Amino acid sequence: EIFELKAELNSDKKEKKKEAVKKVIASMTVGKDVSALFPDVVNCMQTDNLELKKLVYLYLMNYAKSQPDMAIMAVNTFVKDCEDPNPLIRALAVRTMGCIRVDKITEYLCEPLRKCLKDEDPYVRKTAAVCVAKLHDINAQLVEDQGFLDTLKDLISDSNPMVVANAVAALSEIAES
Amino acid sequence: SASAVYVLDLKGKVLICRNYRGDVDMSEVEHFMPILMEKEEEGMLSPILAHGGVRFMWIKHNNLYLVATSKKNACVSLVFSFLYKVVQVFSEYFKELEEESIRDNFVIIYELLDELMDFGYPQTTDSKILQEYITQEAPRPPATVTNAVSWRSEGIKYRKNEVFLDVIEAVNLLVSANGNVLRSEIVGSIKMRVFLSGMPELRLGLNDKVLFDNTGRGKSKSVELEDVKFHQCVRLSRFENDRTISFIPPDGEFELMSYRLNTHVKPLIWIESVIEKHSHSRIEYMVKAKSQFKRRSTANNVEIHIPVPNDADSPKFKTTVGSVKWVPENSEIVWSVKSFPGGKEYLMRAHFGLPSVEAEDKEGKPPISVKFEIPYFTTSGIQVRYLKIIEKSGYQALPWVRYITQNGDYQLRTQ
Amino acid sequence: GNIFANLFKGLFGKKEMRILMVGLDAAGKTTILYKLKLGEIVTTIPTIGFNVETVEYKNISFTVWDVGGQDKIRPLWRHYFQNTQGLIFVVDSNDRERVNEAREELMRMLAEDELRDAVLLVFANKQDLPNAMNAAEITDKLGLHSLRHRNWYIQATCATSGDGLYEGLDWLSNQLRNQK
Amino acid sequence: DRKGGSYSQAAGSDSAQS
Ligand SMILES: Nc1nc2c(ncn2[C@@H]2O[C@H](COP(=O)(O)OP(=O)(O)OP(=O)(O)O)[C@@H](O)[C@H]2O)c(=O)[nH]1
Ligand SMILES: [Mg+2]
Repeated sequence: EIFELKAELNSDKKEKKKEAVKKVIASMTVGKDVSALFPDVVNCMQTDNLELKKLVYLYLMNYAKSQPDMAIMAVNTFVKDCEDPNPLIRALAVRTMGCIRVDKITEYLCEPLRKCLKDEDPYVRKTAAVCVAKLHDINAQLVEDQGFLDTLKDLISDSNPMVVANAVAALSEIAES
Repeated sequence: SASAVYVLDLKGKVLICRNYRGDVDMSEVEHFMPILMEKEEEGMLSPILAHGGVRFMWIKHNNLYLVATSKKNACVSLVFSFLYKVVQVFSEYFKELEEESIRDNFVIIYELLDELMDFGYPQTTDSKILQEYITQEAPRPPATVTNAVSWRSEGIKYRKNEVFLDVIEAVNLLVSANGNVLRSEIVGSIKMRVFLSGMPELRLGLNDKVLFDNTGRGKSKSVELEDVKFHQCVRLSRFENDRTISFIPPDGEFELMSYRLNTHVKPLIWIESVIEKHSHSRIEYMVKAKSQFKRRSTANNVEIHIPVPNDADSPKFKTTVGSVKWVPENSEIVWSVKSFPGGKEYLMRAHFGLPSVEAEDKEGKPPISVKFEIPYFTTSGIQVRYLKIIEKSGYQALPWVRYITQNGDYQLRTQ
Repeated sequence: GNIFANLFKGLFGKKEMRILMVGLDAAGKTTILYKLKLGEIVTTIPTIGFNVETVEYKNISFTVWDVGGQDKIRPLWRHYFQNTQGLIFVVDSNDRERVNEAREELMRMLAEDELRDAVLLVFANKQDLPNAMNAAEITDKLGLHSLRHRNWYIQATCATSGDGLYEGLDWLSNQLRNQK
Repeated sequence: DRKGGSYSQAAGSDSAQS
């Protein structure tokens, strides 16, 4: 079971990797403590198919506080994914970076957040605005040091009304705390 | 300000959960079921629960309760709106809302939950727009979400340009047991199924009383809608300025406007019912229905629900027109009529037995509800005047609309 | 059983093979991988995590998994030891103080009972400064000849130029493949 | 045909109001 799943996930066949990811997602949703296999799924993370990348990101987010030490092997992957040409991939990476409740991981995510704050894609701008608020809620001092308040203020005075509304909501949430 | 959106089941098992902020532990869902059971068993059960410092505000779905945990002073209205949007999206994507699709459509369900809301703040709620970025069977997100028009995808092309409208009437009447009507409200519903090529900017025009008064024609039949709620595509500023209903219709069927005004006219159906219930011996149901509506209109599928005794058995019905059947599941006499011409008069004489032993507790008097549905009948008299379909390319639209009159909250209080 | 499909696949090339990319930080590992895959000297930030890529040459998919030289990432090299067939060691001849640390790390990684079939692959990186040693002084200092049951081969590759990469690839193919 | 009233074509605007 567990050994077979680990062997399937550590294989070079994408057809088996997708099935293993689906089984791991179902086990976690079915109520199975699958946090012990977090390091095994770490290697099978950089995948071209977006179907397995989303499941891996969701598992890491759900298995981030449980195994913060094993999450140190994803900063490079997040940095690499924060520059994908597809706006959806960048937005997903930004959302996953802010969702990871790791104290030693949010410190290194300031550079990708700063890069994506001025993203031309409105979805990327909204994702960066949400990630800034998430980081500020997780660490207000880190957000203040990164100087994201000035970027958030300029977001309201720009185009993309959805992005402007998202930035306004993030600023209100930050000021609320 | 929801902390974690989760989907429960009828047995207390969480079908799916999606944390949004992570400020609430995932183990608090276990106490939600005992708390709900205690509230229901004590009469204090409410959709907004509270597990100490964490509030569990959620609604009950067809098979599971969409409970969303929250800890801070989050907007309950925002949480309810997000839950309603999620339910609508699930209905649009999945034809059924049950546990059969929760355990079978998790691959797309998780992606939809992740994309819809981030950090407790939803960003996209259009099922049609969301279907172009998240599929269960991915390209870049469509520009409609990024653009201002997030409810009409550009580039839609069709062989023909036909738009079907539906002027659905809701006749709600609250008649007291004394015979007087207390709450008599009629809520209009302009539901249109727009199917055209491109992104036309519909210019809805009706014979509104306010519009007629402003134009100077406040002397003919004008609809006086007390409350008019336009859809997201309808521009609020245009309607507020000079009653200009200009909006881009969506691709599919959607509710554009929903009028809601009181009605001061006599009921379309007058029900005269009597209860000759003997003391544990027998019962009589002298129910007479008088149709006050126009004779040119026929009420298709008339269903006047008459609540009979719960313990009544061996009943006999002596009616005039229409099939009358007693359903033990509902414990009432279903006065089912297929076609009811306007001005018709149906008389019924019920007769059922009653056990000698009296019931342990009272059962109450459920109201008598009629299910009349007369199509091609506009009780409010509101008629569509024009529909300005304008397209940059230029095409000849063929709009269509139908008027349907039915019974809404048309309940009759029992004596 | 029938092996006709395997023979047909091997008639035009079937073996792919694997490879590893380990070494100290700022040792040309990321630049070397970029040159092998793309063919240009790409400047990249220090490898906080890891980089996985593949190289198609001689009908063999030479998959290279770059590993950073971070202190917190040094003990993470054991994760790549599972399902690993090759290993490439990148030395840092421009860091005299880091040479001892690199040698100690290589000795620690070479003292694993699970990593036994991985042949030695010493790459002389940063072969552009006059302070860089030859292909024998570094090997003599590291004692590559003292690795019993280990096939070690030292190759000097210039990060800016790229010379010697073809020779190293040919040597790796000859060590991995034992056919015509 | 269709239950609930046959669909009727709608106009373009108030032609009598210019
Ligand atoms: N100019 C120059 N620099 C070189 C050369 N060879 C190696 N370097 C240095 O080596 C570094 C290589 O770093 P990367 O290619 O990004 O990857 P890496 O070698 O694994 O370093 P880390 O990511 O920190 O582990 C560069 O930053 C260079 O400063 C070379 O031939 N010319
Ligand atoms: Mg590198």
